[PDB]
Amino acid sequence: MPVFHTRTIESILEPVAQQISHLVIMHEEGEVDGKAIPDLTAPVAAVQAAVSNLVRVGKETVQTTEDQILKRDMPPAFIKVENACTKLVQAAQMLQSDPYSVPARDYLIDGSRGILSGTSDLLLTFDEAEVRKIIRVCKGILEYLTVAEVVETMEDLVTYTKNLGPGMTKMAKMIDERQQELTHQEHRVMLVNSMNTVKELLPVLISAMKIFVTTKNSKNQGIEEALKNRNFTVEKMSAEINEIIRVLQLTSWDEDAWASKDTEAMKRALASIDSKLNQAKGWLRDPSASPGDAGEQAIRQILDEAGKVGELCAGKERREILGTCKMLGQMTDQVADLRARGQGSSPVAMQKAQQVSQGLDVLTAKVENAARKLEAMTNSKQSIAKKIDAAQNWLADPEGEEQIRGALAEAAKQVATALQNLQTKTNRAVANSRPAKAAVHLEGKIEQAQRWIDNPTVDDRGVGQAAIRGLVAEGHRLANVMMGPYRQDLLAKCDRVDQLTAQLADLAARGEGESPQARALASQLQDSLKDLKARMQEAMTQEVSDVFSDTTTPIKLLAVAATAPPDAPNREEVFDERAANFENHSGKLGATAEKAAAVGTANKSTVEGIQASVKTARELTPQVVSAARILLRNPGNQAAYEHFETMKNQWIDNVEKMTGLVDEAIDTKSLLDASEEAIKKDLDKCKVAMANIQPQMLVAGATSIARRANRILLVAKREVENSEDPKFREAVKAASDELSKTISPMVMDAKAVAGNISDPGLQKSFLDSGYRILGAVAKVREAFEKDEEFPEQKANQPMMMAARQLHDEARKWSSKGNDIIAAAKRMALLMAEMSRLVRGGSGTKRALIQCAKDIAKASDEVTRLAKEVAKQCTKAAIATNLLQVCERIPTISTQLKILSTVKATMLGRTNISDEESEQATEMLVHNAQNLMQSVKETVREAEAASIKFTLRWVRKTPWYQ
Ligand SMILES: [Ca+2]
Repeated sequence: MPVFHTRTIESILEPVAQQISHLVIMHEEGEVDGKAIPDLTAPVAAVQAAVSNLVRVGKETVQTTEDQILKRDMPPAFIKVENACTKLVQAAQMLQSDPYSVPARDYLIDGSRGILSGTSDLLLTFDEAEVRKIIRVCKGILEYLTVAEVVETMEDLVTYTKNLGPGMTKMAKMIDERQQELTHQEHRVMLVNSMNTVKELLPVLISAMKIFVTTKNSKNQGIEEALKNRNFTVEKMSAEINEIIRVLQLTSWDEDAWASKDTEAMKRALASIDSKLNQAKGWLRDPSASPGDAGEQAIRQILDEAGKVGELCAGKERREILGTCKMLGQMTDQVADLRARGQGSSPVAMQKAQQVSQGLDVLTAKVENAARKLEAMTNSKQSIAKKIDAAQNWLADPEGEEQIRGALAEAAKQVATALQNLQTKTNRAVANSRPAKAAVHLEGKIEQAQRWIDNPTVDDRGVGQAAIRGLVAEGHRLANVMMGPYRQDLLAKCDRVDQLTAQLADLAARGEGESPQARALASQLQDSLKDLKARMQEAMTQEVSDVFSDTTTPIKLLAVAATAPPDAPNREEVFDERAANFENHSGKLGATAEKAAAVGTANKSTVEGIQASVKTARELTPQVVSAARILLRNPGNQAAYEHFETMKNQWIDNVEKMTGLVDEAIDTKSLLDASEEAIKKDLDKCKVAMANIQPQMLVAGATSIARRANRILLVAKREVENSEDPKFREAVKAASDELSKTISPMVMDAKAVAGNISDPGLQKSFLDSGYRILGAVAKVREAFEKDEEFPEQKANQPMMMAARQLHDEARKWSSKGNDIIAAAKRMALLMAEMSRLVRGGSGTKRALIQCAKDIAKASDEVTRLAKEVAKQCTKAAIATNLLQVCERIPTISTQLKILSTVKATMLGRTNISDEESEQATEMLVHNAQNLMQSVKETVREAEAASIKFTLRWVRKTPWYQ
C-alpha cells in the first residue's frame, strides 16, 4: 500500500513509479505484441541506484539508531526491496539473450510491483520513526502538564515554568517543520490550528497557576475558581496536544475523524440540554408566559438539540428522536396558542403540557442511549483495531488475551492476513452504521438537495434529503426569534418544503420515480429551496445586524462590577446579574454566529472558523465569570486583576474575530440595508423619546446610531484592504470618510437636546444630523469544432459516478472559448475511460497509464489557467480561495499517476490479489473522487473569479429560466 503524505516520499516515489511505468510499458509491448524488449540494463541500473540510496542510508541507520521499532520494521523493507531489485536486474540479463523469454517477463512485472511496494514501505518506516520522535516530545509535554497541580509555591511556579520552556520550544519548532513537510493540506491546517491553540493557552496557564499560588501562599477566598480555571487550562491544552499526536500519525485522508467529531457534538447536545432543561422545565409549567419570550423559546430550541442528535444516528434509530420531537413540538405549540388566548389553566393547558414535559425528560434520556451507544462503538472500534490488532500483529513472532480481547469486542502470517481481512469487515459494518452527512456550507447543502430533487435515483443519496432537513432545521432556528413575519417564513416555507419533499419521497419509494408527476412537482420544490435560501439569508442578516451591534458592553459592565469599591451596595446583587447577562449575551452571540455560519455565503474554511470561535467563546465564558469572582473576591489584589484582564481580553479578541468572520459570511450590501433600516428605526425611538421626555433613551438611541455608523466604517475599511484598485478606493473611501464626518455632530447635538428635550430648534438640529448620517450610509451603499457527449454505456461505477458528476457539471457552461471547461470535460471523459480500464486486464496497462498521464496533463491546464485567473481579479478573498481549491489538484494528479502505475503492475490479471488488487482499485477510486470534485469546485469558483479579460463563461443551455 503506497503512501504520499510527505514531499520527500513523493519526490522519491514519483520518478521511481515513472521509470517503473516505462518498464511495464515495454513489458506490455513484449507480452501483448511479442516485441523485442530492448536494453533494460541502463533503466534497471538507474532504478537500482536511486533505490540503493534508500537501502544504503537505511542499512547505515539501523546500526546507529536507538529506536527499537525501527530495528524491527526496517530490515523487512530491505528484503522486499533487494528481492525485487535483483529480480529486475535478472530480467535485464535474460532479456539480453532472448527478448521473448516468458519467465523473464514474469520477473519484470513482479519486480516492478515489488520495487514500488518495497520503496513505499521503506519510506513509510523512515517517516514513521521521524514522527515517533515528534510524538516522544509531545508525550514529554503531556506528562509535564500533569505535574502542574503539584505547584503550590511561587518558587515552584518559576521553576516549573523555566523547565517547561525547552520542551515547548522544541515541540513548536518540530511541528512547524513537519507541517511544512506534509502534502495533505487539511492535516497541515489541523497541526497549525492545534499548535496555535496550545501556544495561545500557555499564558492563560501560567496566569491560572499564578492566581492559584498567590491564593495558596496567603489565605485568599478565591481558591476554588482558581483551580477550576487551571484544571480547565490543563484539560484544553492536553486535549489539543493529543489532537496533534493523532494528526501526526496520519498517512492518508481522515478516515476516523468523523467518529470523534460525531461523539463530541453528540455530547455537546446534552451538556447544552441540561441547563435549558432545568430553566425551561421550571418556568414553562407556570400558567402563562407570553409567547416569543426567551423563556418560552427555551423549550422550542431544546428539541432542536435533539434533532441534531437524530441527524447523527442512522436512518433507523431516527425513529424515537424524530417522532418524539414532532409530538413534543406540536403539543408545545398548543401550549403557546391556548395560554395566549382567553383560556388558560383549562386542564388541557396543564394536563397536556405536564405529560409532555415529563416526556421532555424522556427524549432527554433517549439521546444519551444513542450517545453512549455510538461511543462504546468508537472506543471499541479503535481499541480493537489499534491497541491489540496492530500491537500483536507486529508481535505475531506467546501471550493470548490480546487476540481474545480483540475478537470478543468485535461482534502463520496468513492468519494475520485473515485478521486484516476481518478488520476491514468490521470497519465496513461500522462505516455503514452511520448515516451519510450533508455538507455544512450552504451551496453544498442546496447542491446535494438539488442533485436529489431533479433525478431521484431510488434509494441512494439520502444526503439530499439530509440537506433539505438540515436547511429546514436551520430555517426553524432562524424563525424562533421573529414575531409577526415569524409565521410566514416558518409555517409556509419550512412546512411547505417538508410537505413537498414528503410528497416526492412517498411518491418515489411506494410508487414511480421517473414519471413527470414527480418531475413537475420537483420544480415546485426546486424553487421553494431558493425561497428559503433568500429569506433565510435575509432573516439571518437582520438577526446579525441586531445581535452583533454591541458585543462588549455586558462584559464591560461585568468588568466594572468586579472592581466595585468594597463599601459599594448590592455588590453581588449586581455582580451575579452582570454575569447572568454576560452569559446570556455570550450564548446569544454564539447561536447567532452558528446561524450565520450555516446559512451565510462563505466558504467552508470560514464556516469551520466561525464554529471554532463559537466553541472557544462557549468554553471561555464560565472561566471569565470565575476570574471576575476572584477579582470581586479580593479587592486591591494585583494578581487577581492581571488574571481577570487576561481572561477578559481573551474573550474580547475571540468575540472580535467572531464578529469579523461572521461579517464575511453576509452579502455586505444586504447588511447595509439592514443597518440602514436600524438607523431609520433608531431615529423613530428618538423622536418618541423626545415626545415623552426621555433624555436617557435619546442618548441611548444616539449612541446606538453612532455605534452602527462606526460599524459601517469598519465594513467599509474592510472593502479597501480587499480591493486592488482605486476604482473602489475612492468610491468607498469617499463615502466612508463623509460618514465619519457626520458622526460627532449627531453626538454633540444629541447631548444638546438631552438637556432641553422639548426645544424645537435643538431637536431639529439633532434630527438633521441623524438623517445626514442616514444619507451618508446610503452613499456608502451606493458606492458598492463541436462538442462530445458522456459515454454512458449499458450493462467500477462508483468511479464513473464521479466522472458523471464532473461531466454533467462541466457541460453546464461554455463548450469552448475557455480552456478550463474544455480541460474539465476532457478530464471527466478520460475518467469515464479509466473507470472502464480499472476492472479491465487485457492490454489495458498502457492505456491506463497513458490515461493517467492525460488526466495529469489536463489537470495542469486547469491549474495553470486558473492561477492566471486569480491574479487578474478584484477582491483578494476570491483569488486566494480559488488558489486554495487549485493547489490540491497537481498533488492528487501525481498520486493518481503513481496509483495508476501500481494498478498497472497488477493489471495483467496474473494472480497476486488476496485483496491487494482490490486495494489499488479503491485507492484509485478515492483519489478519483477527490481529484474530480476538486476540479469541479475549481470550475465553479473559477467562474466566480471571472465575474471578478481572461475567459468567457457564457452558459450553454438556451435561456428558459
Ligand atoms: Ca452642529
